[PDB]
Amino acid sequence: AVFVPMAFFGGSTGAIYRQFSITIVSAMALSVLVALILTPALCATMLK
Amino acid sequence: GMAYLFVRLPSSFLPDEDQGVFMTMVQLPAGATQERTQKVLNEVTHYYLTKEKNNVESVFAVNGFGFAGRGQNTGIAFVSLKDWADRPGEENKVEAITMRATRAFSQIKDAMVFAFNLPAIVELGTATGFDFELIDQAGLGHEKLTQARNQLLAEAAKHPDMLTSVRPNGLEDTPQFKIDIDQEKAQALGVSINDINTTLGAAWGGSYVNDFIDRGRVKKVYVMSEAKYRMLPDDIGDWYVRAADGQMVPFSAFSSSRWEYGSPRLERYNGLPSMEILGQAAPGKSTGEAMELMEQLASKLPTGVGYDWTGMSYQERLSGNQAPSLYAISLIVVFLCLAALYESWSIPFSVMLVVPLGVIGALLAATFRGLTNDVYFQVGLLTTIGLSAKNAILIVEFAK
Amino acid sequence: GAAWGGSYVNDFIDRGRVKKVYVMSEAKYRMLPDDIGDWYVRAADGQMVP
Amino acid sequence: DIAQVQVQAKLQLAMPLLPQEVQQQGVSVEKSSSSFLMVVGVINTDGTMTQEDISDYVAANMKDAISRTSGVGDVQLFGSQYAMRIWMNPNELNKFQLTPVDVITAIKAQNAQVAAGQLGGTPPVKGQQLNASIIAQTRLTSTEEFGKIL
Amino acid sequence: GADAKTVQDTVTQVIEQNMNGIDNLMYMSSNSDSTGTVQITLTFESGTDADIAQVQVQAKLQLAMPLLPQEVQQQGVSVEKSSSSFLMVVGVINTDGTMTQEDISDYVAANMKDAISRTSGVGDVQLFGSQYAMRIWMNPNELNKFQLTP
Amino acid sequence: LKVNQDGSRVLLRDVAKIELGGENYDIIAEFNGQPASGLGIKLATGANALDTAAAIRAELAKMEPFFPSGLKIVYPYDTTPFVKISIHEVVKTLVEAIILVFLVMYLFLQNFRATLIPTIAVPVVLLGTFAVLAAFGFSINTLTMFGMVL
Amino acid sequence: DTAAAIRAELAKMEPFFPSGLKIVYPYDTTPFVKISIHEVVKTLVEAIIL
Ligand SMILES: N=C(N)NCCC[C@H](NC(=O)[C@@H](N)Cc1ccccc1)C(=O)Nc1ccc2ccccc2c1
Ligand SMILES: N=C(N)NCCC[C@H](NC(=O)[C@@H](N)Cc1ccccc1)C(=O)Nc1ccc2ccccc2c1
Repeated sequence: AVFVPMAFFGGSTGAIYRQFSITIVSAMALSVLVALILTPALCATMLK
Repeated sequence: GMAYLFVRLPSSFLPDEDQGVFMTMVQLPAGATQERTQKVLNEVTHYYLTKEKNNVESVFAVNGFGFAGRGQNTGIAFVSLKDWADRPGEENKVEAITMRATRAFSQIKDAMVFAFNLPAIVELGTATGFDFELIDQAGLGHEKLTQARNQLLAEAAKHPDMLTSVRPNGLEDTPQFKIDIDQEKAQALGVSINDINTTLGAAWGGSYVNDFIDRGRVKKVYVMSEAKYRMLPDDIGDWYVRAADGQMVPFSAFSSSRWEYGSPRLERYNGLPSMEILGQAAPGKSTGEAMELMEQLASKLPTGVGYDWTGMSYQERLSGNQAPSLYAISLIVVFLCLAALYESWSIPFSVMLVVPLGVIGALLAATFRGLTNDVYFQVGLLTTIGLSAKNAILIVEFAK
Repeated sequence: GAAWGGSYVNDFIDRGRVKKVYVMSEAKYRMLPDDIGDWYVRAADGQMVP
Repeated sequence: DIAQVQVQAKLQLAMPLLPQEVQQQGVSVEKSSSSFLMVVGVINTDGTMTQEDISDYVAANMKDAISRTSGVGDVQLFGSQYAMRIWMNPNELNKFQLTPVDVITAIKAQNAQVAAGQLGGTPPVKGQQLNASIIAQTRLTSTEEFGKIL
Repeated sequence: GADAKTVQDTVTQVIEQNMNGIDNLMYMSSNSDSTGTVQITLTFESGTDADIAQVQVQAKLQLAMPLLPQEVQQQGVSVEKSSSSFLMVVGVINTDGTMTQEDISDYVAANMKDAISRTSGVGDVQLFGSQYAMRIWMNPNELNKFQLTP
Repeated sequence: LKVNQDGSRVLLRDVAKIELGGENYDIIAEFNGQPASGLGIKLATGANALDTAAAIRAELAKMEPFFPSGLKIVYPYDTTPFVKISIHEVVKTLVEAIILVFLVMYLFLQNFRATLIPTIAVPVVLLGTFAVLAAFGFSINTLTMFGMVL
Repeated sequence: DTAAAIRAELAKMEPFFPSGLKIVYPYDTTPFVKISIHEVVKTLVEAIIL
């Protein structure tokens, strides 16, 4: 809600404020996919 | 203190980096030669070699070609510095190297040589700096456009003013040798006007005649004259064109030698003639103010003279116009998403004022050191809104 | 061709810009079929021919 | 976009097989849509002029800028751009023994810009101090100067 | 050979009136030097296709190609993709079998320059010197001796 | 050229010097005060910067073996190693941020197997980001590598 | 949007006109677009209120 809306670029700063969001937005949604899947898995499998 | 540390914090676009490679352009006065500018390119090569052995690895000079355009006045030297390991301190990095090149050479010497770091950026995006241009929108010529351009440059530096630094792009203006060929004198003795035009054209300027073959490939064939017979204005009479009545006729018979004042570069913007002005903002002012206080000076000039902003800049800038709208929808979507998983009218406001909590710290580190509000800093802000939203949402989720 | 129909000769400059230069004839000498004989082309032996 | 490219890259193959009159004239491959939309009339009220003075100013200030702006297909000027117009009198040619061929040759000789070289040439002698461009023949400007062609 | 004023209306202006009816486009600029080298720059919108933009600019210049001098026609007209800034600058020197700054520039432009511009989508190559050419230096005194002209 | 009255032959050599030199003497480059030429390659407004610079060496490599005596290649002004340092300094930063996260996760949790889930969490998310950039059109830029650091 | 930028270029030309030169607008499709939006959005609000 702050990365992607700020990634509505304009002009010569097209891929400047765009790429410094969407790149890390894929990193955010894949860390949410890695926190909903796999991190729950290995915590139960082996920890103590 | 958060508003005070933001407005006073200045605005760049992207920091000018050490690239391990820079350059330095040359520019000689009216009607300089290839031999004159070669002396200037030699002295520039000395500073980088003998006086800078540790920092520079190799120079690549080029006589008669600047980034302004072309001609035997200009020059350029592509510097290629040693690797980053052999250059340790801040003295051995690009910023310090080109600093003692300018105010040193400038003042001394005779020509104008600068040196400058390569903009990572592009051609545009200097920040606190503009690119103006003045148009001839009526039937006045180039001579009258020169007077209006001198009146715009004058009044700009006449009252600074929270200053405005301004110079022309390169319309120096140098003299040209005009040759008036009287048409009645020519046909009287019996010389064709065709023959006279390709005598002067295929001798002084050169002429593309035909193609030949050299060692397998195919190249060109040119025709001109030995160097000494086309240097001075007195050597025009040395050429003799033949007439229909089988006898020689000198150039001095029908010609008339006389000097004039033209320009070696006629710029034209959008189907009309123009003159580029490369100006800039003050240390106080910044872009928006400098541009609107150059428009009321542009409308104070004679008739048939308007303006059009040429020409890399811009289409809605970044620190300004854009940023406001981007952060505005960032608040409208943050508010809605904090509600889809909460259901209240109080929980989302807690996260909507941790924005200034983390932001004051980011403004403190940049303003304390020699950093500024650029691209890397503005995205470091939005990341800290995601880190302050995270921690605070844990304080709001587990607690509810 | 360069009298009745017109002919593109060369380019010139008018008030900064660059325009065209045409060649034809005054209106009255190319309205009727009887005005063709008014034109006289020169021959190699230096004399006029209708 | 691509349809315009292939049509004008095939006409160009048969361009040399046309008359030399048509070559120097305006061949054009544009995008068409039989119908106008914005028709911008241009009149006069105060300082009165003709239906000829107006059409020149439309085609020497605002027409070149309109066709370029916001992807215009093709512009149709309602009149004609100015041009040095010559009206050859046939009776005044026979008086001085002349033809239209001699009038055309006089304009393609005196009315022309020639490419003269430059003092202090591209390969000069080592030690030359000055360097300027040579001007020779210049294209004519006004109605008065066209009247003084010999 | 042409000076600044000569190229300003014989090559420059001719193309600028015929530089219209193109998709997209913000502005146009130009530089007409005294050396005899004009160069236009049609800067289009951001995110525009550079492939199709090159086609329309060189399929409009070509309409006004016949209205130029015959000297400029046989010379190198070129519509390339520009990016004011070099990247790979490949110097070429000699150590053992010594030659001049002229012999080297020929071998660069007759072996490796034609291959470089073609390879991996290069915009435009700038040769640092000149390719060889059968150069003739006409002595004016030895023409008048045998009664002759250029 | 001619044959004067008495059967004497006038030749082009007799009236003019003939040297095989450059086509354009307006520019002549040096390299540390040594006579030289070169190749100033400029980008094609959308080219693949570094991959184009890698294929500049590809074509140049086949040219090297057939060089005259003394002809050697040198490299001033080159952007290639700045790309290789930005990848070597961001991936160095990447590995440094993982190893220091390990020390903070060992101080709080003394279990060695506990400091292992977050160590094998972020490496998976970083690789997944490369897959999304390839499917959207973005590349390994200065911005989408500093983005991996942030 | 093309017809809106016809006025954009024309607007910078207006100030440098000779004496008497004035622009008029016959045959124009612009206001038909502005009426179709003003009559459909009027219909939209009327269908909600009824
Ligand atoms: N094409 C030309 N000649 N110049 C364009 C350069 C753009 C701009 N700097 C300037 O425009 C300055 N020349 C303005 C100025 C500053 C101080 C005093 C006078 C003029 C710039 O970006 N860098 C500098 C900084 C300072 C300079 C001082 C003198 C000459 C050139 C300079 C260039
Ligand atoms: N606007 C941006 N950034 N990209 C539009 C791409 C259009 C489309 N892909 C899409 O339309 C999707 N990105 C849209 C989408 C699909 C599903 C969910 C959300 C968004 C797509 O064609 N993707 C790409 C990607 C890279 C390319 C590189 C070279 C040539 C073609 C390419 C095509």
